Amino acid sequence: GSFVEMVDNLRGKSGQGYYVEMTVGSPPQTLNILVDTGSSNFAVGAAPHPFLHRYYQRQLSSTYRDLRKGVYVPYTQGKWEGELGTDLVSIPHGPNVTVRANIAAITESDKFFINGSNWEGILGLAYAEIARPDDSLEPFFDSLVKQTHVPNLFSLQLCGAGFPLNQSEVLASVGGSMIIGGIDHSLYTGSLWYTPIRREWYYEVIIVRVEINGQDLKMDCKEYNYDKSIVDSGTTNLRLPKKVFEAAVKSIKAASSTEKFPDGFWLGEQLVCWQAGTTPWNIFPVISLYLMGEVTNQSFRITILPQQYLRPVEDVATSQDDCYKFAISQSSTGTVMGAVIMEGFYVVFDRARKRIGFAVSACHVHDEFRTAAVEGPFVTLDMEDCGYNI
Amino acid sequence: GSFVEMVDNLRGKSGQGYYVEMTVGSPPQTLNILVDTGSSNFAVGAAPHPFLHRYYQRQLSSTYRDLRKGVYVPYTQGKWEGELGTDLVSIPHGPNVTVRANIAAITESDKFFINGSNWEGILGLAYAEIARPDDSLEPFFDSLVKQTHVPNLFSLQLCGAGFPLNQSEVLASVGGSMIIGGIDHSLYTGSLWYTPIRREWYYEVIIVRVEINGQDLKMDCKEYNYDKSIVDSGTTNLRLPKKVFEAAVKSIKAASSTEKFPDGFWLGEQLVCWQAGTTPWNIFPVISLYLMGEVTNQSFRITILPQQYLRPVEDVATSQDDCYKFAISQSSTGTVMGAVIMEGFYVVFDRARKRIGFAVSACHVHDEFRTAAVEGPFVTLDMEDCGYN
Ligand SMILES: CCCN(CCC)C(=O)c1cc(C)cc(C(=O)N[C@@H](Cc2cc(F)cc(F)c2)[C@H](O)[C@H]2CN(S(=O)(=O)c3ccccc3)CCN2)c1
Ligand SMILES: CCCN(CCC)C(=O)c1cc(C)cc(C(=O)N[C@@H](Cc2cc(F)cc(F)c2)[C@H](O)[C@H]2CN(S(=O)(=O)c3ccccc3)CCN2)c1
Repeated sequence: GSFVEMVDNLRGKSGQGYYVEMTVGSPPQTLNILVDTGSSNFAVGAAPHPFLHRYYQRQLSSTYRDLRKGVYVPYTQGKWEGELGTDLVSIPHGPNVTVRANIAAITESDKFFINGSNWEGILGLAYAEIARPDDSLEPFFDSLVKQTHVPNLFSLQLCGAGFPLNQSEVLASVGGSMIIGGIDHSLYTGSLWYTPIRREWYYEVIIVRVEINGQDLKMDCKEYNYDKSIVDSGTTNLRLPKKVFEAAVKSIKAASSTEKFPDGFWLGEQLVCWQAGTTPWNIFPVISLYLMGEVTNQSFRITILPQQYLRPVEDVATSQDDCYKFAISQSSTGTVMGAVIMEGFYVVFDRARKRIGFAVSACHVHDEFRTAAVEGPFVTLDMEDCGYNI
Repeated sequence: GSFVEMVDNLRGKSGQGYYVEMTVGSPPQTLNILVDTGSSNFAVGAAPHPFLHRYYQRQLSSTYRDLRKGVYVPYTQGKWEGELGTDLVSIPHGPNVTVRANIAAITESDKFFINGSNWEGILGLAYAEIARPDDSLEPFFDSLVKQTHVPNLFSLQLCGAGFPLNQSEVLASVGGSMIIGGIDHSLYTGSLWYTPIRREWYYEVIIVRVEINGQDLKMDCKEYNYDKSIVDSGTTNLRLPKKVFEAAVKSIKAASSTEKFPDGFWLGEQLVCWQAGTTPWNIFPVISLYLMGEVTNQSFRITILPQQYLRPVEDVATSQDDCYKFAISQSSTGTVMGAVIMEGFYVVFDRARKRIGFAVSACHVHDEFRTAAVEGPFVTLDMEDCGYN
């Protein structure tokens, strides 16, 4: 590990998002910011809200600059509207630099902030193409790289605990690491395999094959990326295109058929519980996603365990049972490799070389019989045809 | 002799299938159903789908009965997942009867429904042996015959237009006729010749000889029926076993050599166009399929024209050119006499006498020089050897 100052600088969990501490303004105002590779706007609460115990106060910052322009950003989930401006920003547990970046001061929001999440803003790490209102609003990471000598690359190690974390616990627990400008070798085991970033807007990738316990889902690979596949820390679940979701669920059900679970479970709505320590991990299948490699006709795969796709939750009776929710759901906007998937790996967003790396995470949850994996190479043809075109 | 209430009750085209109107439930829910002699399950969309503008709503039918069982049916083309049940079914332009039949309520599907086809379900008319999940699930036609006095027989007259039919046109045009329980003499000319239904699962038949412009393809006749030969309205093209397909294409290319076409054409993937009205039908050969007759050592033949095996399609430029696709393709599951072949004839599915009849269709496309034909008899020996085991 060569970036000890940034190791363990994240907190949170898959269900409420992982955040990093930042400061904005002069004097610096400390705020917790959700790490989101699924959007491109840096925005912070700038007015009172029931779920916020603090927010950005522009009138108290001598370096605040008003851009005299409003902005409205609706996400799948919720939305917010705010006022654009710029100010000096820093990351206490990050590179030792300060940069002037665009900041959307959130004045109104609907279903955006999460009660008890402990974060007050969002850091969109994706590209300018999807920044609102348009690509002229330079994203934070672009500002960071342009104004400093920090390498154009960041890596994320999201650490799920493997069990429920109450309010106090989630506040004291280390949730992972965000290495700004590099790769810390202590955060993973095995080798790093890279898949190309198909296009620079979302961190889009191309999945070329899918297996459930080694069994090929056998769908036209184009289906896996319809209408796109992205790596998104700003989303809890692994979301899959309708048809892929239906096929996957059918296969996962078949593999775990020794136990019958209610429809609400597979819909990702209701939890299932087992007596403390008896979760039958072994009856659930591993899931392998093959991704396009950097070399022609070459692919590699990442394999996740049920310890990744079954999200730990507290029982409604807060009993001593171990409960979870099925963390895979359908999408109508392409595949979304959310936080529960990222929790099994150390993910390297290599913007400089337009590629994303994957390696088994040193903090992924597993059992004595199975482990997550990143293996290769495999001979795969016509992978370009797996990519979708509107 | 004539069934005016059923004449012209079909709509559609070879490329998207021919369908008949049906009603399910109480009160009646009208749906357009694909006529398919190549499968044995009656199934209808029962949940929203981008290609459907209507579907079966079980909660609105007082006569709906839940069988509490799912059913999964994968076809060559696509597939659907459904829930089994029964309900009262009728055919507005068919026999004046109501039947309680098995219905698979399609809840999920992959490449099954066709955008713009106008049908929302499928009517598998083949036998129980190939019904899913197993042969205990009585096919619609079996229920029909068992619950009513309708004769155990139906006949199909699929009418290809000979040219492309746009969206509005195909919706207003008469696609043909499905006569349930009888034979309408106005739908064909000449005599009806019958070939035996080898076995009751698919409507399986035995081809004993193949000719391209009179020239014998000269293959072991067992190759023509490997691993089976069926009459399937649920498939567009004439599909032939790999080895037969390769020999047939070579012969058809040789016969039409005065003009060269790209490989994509012979692969049935790309169209070929000619200035309006100039399609060189005459350079293309007729295709004759000899079928086993009902009399020992006797056979008859049905002759198809390029007007049948070249499927009319609209040019990408919507120009005034007359374009087509080669409607003959390779198969790995035996010969499939699809819609384009059926369009040249009136086909009688005589279940009661376990045989299929063919007669020149009153609506087949042709030109002033050639016509489709059904002629016989011919002396053919060891025809049983042509069947695959
Ligand atoms: C239920 C509470 C939220 N959580 C748990 C905590 C993480 C989810 O699991 C969850 C679930 C669903 C169905 C959607 C989202 C979502 O929208 N995430 C966005 C970030 C986010 C996090 C949050 F905490 C609350 C929010 F309001 C939003 C992410 O940037 C998407 C957004 N889109 S875009 O097309 O809208 C889009 C928006 C803006 C620009 C470009 C595209 C693309 C993929 N990247 C999040
Ligand atoms: C490209 C769109 C479809 N069209 C144009 C519209 C007609 C085709 O030209 C076409 C092309 C090919 C290569 C196959 C089929 C096909 O599977 N047809 C089945 C009906 C069908 C129609 C449709 F509209 C969409 C579909 F999903 C399916 C038919 O029941 C077969 C099925 N099999 S079985 O072995 O699977 C089989 C299935 C079930 C039980 C037993 C065997 C045997 C021969 N009878 C259709």
